[PDB]
Amino acid sequence: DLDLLDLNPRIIAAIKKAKLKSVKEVLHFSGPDLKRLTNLSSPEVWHLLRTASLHLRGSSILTALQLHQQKERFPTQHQRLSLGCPVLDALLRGGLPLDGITELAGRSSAGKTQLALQLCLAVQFPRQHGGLEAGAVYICTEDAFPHKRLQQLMAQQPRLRTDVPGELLQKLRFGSQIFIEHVADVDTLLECVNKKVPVLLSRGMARLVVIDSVAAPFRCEFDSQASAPRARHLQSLGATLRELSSAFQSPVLCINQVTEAMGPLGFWDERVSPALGITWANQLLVRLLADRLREEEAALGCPARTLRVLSAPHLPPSSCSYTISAEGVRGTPGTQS
Amino acid sequence: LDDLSLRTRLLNGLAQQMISLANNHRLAVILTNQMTTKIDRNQALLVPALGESWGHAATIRLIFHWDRKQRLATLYKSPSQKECTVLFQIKPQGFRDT
Amino acid sequence: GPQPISRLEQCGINANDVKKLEEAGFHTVEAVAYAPKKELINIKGISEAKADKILAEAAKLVPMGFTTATEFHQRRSEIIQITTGSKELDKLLQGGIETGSITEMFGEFRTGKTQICHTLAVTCQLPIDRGGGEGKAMYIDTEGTFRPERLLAVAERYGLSGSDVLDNVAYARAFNTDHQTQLLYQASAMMVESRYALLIVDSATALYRTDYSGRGELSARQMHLARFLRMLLRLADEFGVAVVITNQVVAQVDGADPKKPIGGNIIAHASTTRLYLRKGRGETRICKIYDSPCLPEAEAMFAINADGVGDAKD
Amino acid sequence: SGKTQVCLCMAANVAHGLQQNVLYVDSNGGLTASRLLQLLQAKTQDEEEQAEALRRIQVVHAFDIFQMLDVLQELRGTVAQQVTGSSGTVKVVVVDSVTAVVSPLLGGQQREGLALMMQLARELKTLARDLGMAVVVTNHITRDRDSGRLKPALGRSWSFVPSTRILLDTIEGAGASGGRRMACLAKSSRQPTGFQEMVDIGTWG
DNA sequence: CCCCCCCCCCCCCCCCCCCCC
Ligand SMILES: Nc1ncnc2c1ncn2[C@@H]1O[C@H](COP(=O)(O)OP(=O)(O)OP(=O)(O)O)[C@@H](O)[C@H]1O
Ligand SMILES: Nc1ncnc2c1ncn2[C@@H]1O[C@H](COP(=O)(O)OP(=O)(O)OP(=O)(O)O)[C@@H](O)[C@H]1O
Ligand SMILES: Nc1ncnc2c1ncn2[C@@H]1O[C@H](COP(=O)(O)OP(=O)(O)OP(=O)(O)O)[C@@H](O)[C@H]1O
Ligand SMILES: [Ca+2]
Ligand SMILES: [Mg+2]
Ligand SMILES: [Mg+2]
Ligand SMILES: [Mg+2]
Repeated sequence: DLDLLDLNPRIIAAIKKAKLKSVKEVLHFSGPDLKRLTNLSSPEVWHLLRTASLHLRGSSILTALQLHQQKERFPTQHQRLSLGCPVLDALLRGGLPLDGITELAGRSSAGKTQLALQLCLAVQFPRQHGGLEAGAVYICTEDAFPHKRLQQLMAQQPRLRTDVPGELLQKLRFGSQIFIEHVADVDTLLECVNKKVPVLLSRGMARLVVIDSVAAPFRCEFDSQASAPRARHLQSLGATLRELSSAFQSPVLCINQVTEAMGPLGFWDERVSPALGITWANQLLVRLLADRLREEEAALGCPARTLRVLSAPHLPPSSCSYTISAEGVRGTPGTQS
Repeated sequence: LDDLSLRTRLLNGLAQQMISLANNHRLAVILTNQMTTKIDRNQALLVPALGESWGHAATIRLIFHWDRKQRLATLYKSPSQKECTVLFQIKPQGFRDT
Repeated sequence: GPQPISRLEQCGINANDVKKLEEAGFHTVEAVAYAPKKELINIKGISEAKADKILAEAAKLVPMGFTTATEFHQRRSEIIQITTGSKELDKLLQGGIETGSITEMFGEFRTGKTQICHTLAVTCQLPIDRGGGEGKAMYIDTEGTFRPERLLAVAERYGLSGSDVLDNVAYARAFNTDHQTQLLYQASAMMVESRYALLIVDSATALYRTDYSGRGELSARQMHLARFLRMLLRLADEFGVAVVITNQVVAQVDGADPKKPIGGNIIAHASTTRLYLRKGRGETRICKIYDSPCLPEAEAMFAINADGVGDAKD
Repeated sequence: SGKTQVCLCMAANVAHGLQQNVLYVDSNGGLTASRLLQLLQAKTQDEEEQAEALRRIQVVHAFDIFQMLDVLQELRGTVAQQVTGSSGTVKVVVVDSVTAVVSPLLGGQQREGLALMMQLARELKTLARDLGMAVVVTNHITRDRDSGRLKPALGRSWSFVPSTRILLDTIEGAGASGGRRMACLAKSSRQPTGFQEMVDIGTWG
C-alpha cells in the first residue's frame, strides 16, 4: 500500500530496500529508527512522515455542532440500548452506550446474571423499542449456563414488555439468536475473545458481548507477587474489547466480583470494592454497582436491592431500587436519588 | 508495547513536538495522564504512569485525588508558582469550587 | 459481512423456496444456517427433504461450531436430579439435587448436614425411575464423623442390600489442605475407571480456619480455597457428577443472633446453590434457599428420623 | 529539583548586580519573565533600574538539536565580529536543558545521536574556553538498574564533558516541604568531592 | 558496542442476670 503515495523514486527505492510494507509499518517506527533504516536525511524523512500521516486520514473537518445535529450519521452519540425497564432506563438516561466497556459489580446474589439475561433478551427488539435488531454472545467462566431460567424468561417475555405489541413478539426467535461459549482458563478466554467473537460480530449475528465474570480466572491464577503479568493480560484484554466495540458499534458488558475494603479510589465508607485493582478500572467507561442489604430485608421481609452509578463521563452519581420476580428484573417507581 | 525503549523515544519526540507547537502558535497544550501503583517497603502509593523520565516532559503538573470525600487539586510542579492544595467539586453546571 | 439469502439461488435452490424463506423472516444465510429443522418443517410447503437440502446448501457457506440456546436446552433435557429422601425438600428444590453443579449447605452445629450427606450417599445408588442416579458415591471427610451404620439404616429403609451399599462407597480422610488437594487429584484419576454419581466434601472449610491462622495469612488462604473450588468445578464439569459441600458459620458482631457463612466472597461466588439450615423443634429442622440462579427464596421443613432424613411425622 | 530556579537567580544577579549581558537558551519552556521580575523586585525598587536589568537578558528558543547548534554557531560568529565592542558582549550563556534535545536521538543500534551530542559538547567547550565565557547547562538524573545508584543521564560519553557538576536533591521528603533542597558537589577540579550544603528556593524571591 | 523502563493481595469473632407481696 506504500505505492499509492507520491514520492520521489529514490525515496521509494530506499524504503523498499528497508523491507517496509505498509503505512502502519512506517508510522510504527520513530525518526531515528527510519534514519538508521533508510539511510536518508531529516527533510525527506519528515516529508515521508507528512505523506504517510496524510494518507491515513485528512482533509475532513469535524465539529461538535455536526455531532450534536447529524444524529443518523453518528449513532454512537445518540442511540442507547434499553434495559427492558423504564425506571432503569431513566436512571441510565436511555440505556447502555454503544461504544465502551460497561462494568457491573456487586456481592453474591445481587442479581447481575438476571440483568445479563434480560439484556440478552432485550437486544433483539426493533429500533423503536430500545433494541438493536440483533442477537447476543454470552461467555461463561465460573458456572454452567442457566438454561432453565432463560427458558422461563423467554416464556414470560410477553408479560414483561407490555409496550411492544404481541404480534411482533410472536415472530421473535429468542433462543436462536443467543450464542453460548464456555471458558476454563485465562489463555482460553484470550483466545476466544481474539478469534471467535470477531467472526460472530463481523457477520452481523450479534451486537452485544457479555464476558460475565471476568475476575474468575484472574483470582485463581495470579497471586500478589505476579502483578505485572496480570496487568499485561488485563491491558491486552481491555484493548481488544474496546477495539471490537468501537469497530462494530456494539456494547460490551462485563460482570465483576467484589472484595472487602478492609481511600485513594474514593471508597472510604463502603464495605466492598470492585476487584482486579486500578489497572482494570482504567479501561472502563461506565461503572455500576448492584447491592443487596440483608440487614434491612430482615425487617422488611422482602429483599432490598439497589443499583448505583459509580462513575460516568455524562451521568451524575445516583441510585434506584429494583426487584426480581418471575418476569425478570424490574425497577421500583419513584425511588431514584 | 513490549519494547520500552521505543516507547520512551516516541514519548520524548511527542513532548518535544507539542512544546514546539505550543510555543510557535501561541497555544495552551493540555495532556491527561493515568495513575499506577508503586510497591515499596510493603506499602502501596499512587504515582503517575509512564516512568520517571516522563516527569521532565511537561511544564506544569497537576494531580487530582480524593482525601476522604472531597476532591483535591495539588500543584505538584511549576517553574513560576509554589506548591499548594485546593478544594473543588463537580456540579451539574461543570467544574466549580467549594 | 452478512450474505443475503439470495445467495442460495446459485447453490441450487428454487426461487420459490427463497421467497418463502424471506416471507418467514430469514433475510440472511447465517440466520437460516442455524435454524432448527422443526421450525423449517412447520413452514407450509416444506418437506423433510426440502429442509435437509436447504440446511445442507447453507451449511458450507456459513461457519459452524457455535452453540445456540435451543441446542443447549435440548441437549440438557436428560439431566438427573437425585432425591433427598424428603418430599418437602424435593418440592422446594423442584426435583432434588442437580448433577453437574456445586451445591453448598451451611449452618450451626447439630442442624443436620452430615445426616443429609449420608442420606444422599445412600440414595444416589437407586435406579433413575426411583429417584436415584445409578452410580457410586465418594466421601471425603475432614472431621472423622463418618458412620457406616447410618448408611445401613437408610439402605434397610429403602429395601436395598447393606453389603452392596457399603461396597459401593469410597472413603478417604483428609488431615490438612494439601492432603485435601492430593485426594482430589486421586479422585480425578479414579473416576475414569468406574461410574460415579456423587462427590461429598465434609467439610470444605474446617481445616482452612486453623491452617492459615491470623490476619497476615488471609490472602494465601483465599488463594488456596479458590484453587480448590476451581478443581472441584472442573471435576463436576468433566464427569457430570453432583458435588455437595458443607460449611460452617461465624457470628456477626458488627450489628436476633445473626450468623453468616465463613469463606468470604470466594466460596459465595464459586457456589451455585446455597441452602441455610437452622434448628426447629424436637427433631424437626428448617431449610431455606439462600442463593440460586433459578429458584425463588422459600422454606421447607424436614426431620432426622432413625432411618435418615425424612418428612416430619405429624 | 530547582535547576531552572538556580539559573534564573544567576541570570538576574548577573544582569543587575554586575550589569552585564546574559543569553538564555530555552529548550523546554521553563523560562518565565514573571519569575525574573519577582526575583529582581527583591533586589531593587526602581522601575527604570528593573527595566534596564531586564533589557540585558536575551531569550532564544530552540526545540531540536539543529536549531541549538545553529544558535550557538551564530553566537560564536557574532562574538567574533564584536571583539572591538565592550558594552553588549554576552558574558554568561545558559542552556536550560541539553537532555531535552538529545534524548529523542538516543536509542536502537544507531550512532548518529552520539556524534551530534559530541558536536554539541565541542561547541559548548569552544564557547567557554576560546571566548572566555561562562556556560551553564542542566541535565536529568537517572538511577542505575544493576546497582541502584543515582547518576547523570546521557551516558558515560557525556559524563566526561563538564568541568564542574552540582547535584540537587530533596531532603528525604520530611523537612523539605518547599524550598528546602539538598545541594552537593558531584564533580570539581579544585575541591574535594562530597561536600554538602543547604539551599532554600522560597527565600530567594 | 551505543540509551533507558513494572505493579498489588484479602475477612475475622460473642458476651451477660435481675427481683417479693
Ligand atoms: N440414629 C439417630 N436417630 C436420630 N437422630 C439422630 C441419630 N443420629 C444422629 N441424630 C441426630 O443428628 C444430630 C446431629 O446432626 P449432624 O451430625 O448432621 O450435625 P452437623 O450439622 O454435621 O454438626 P457439626 O457442625 O457439629 O459438624 C443430633 O442432634 C441428633 O439428634
Ligand atoms: N425465578 C426466580 N424468581 C425470583 N427470584 C429469583 C428467581 N431465580 C432467581 N432469583 C433470585 O436471583 C438471586 C440471585 O441472582 P443471580 O443468580 O443473578 O446472582 P449473581 O449476582 O449473578 O451472583 P453470583 O456472584 O453467585 O453469580 C437470588 O437471590 C434469587 O432470589
Ligand atoms: N515563586 C516561587 N516560590 C517558591 N517556590 C517556587 C517558586 N517558583 C518555583 N518554585 C519551586 O520551584 C520548584 C520547581 O523548580 P524548577 O522549575 O527549577 O525545576 P526543574 O529542576 O527545572 O524541573 P524540570 O526537570 O521539570 O524542568 C517547584 O517545586 C516550586 O516549589
Ligand atoms: Ca454463587
Ligand atoms: Mg451469576
Ligand atoms: Mg458434622
Ligand atoms: Mg526546568
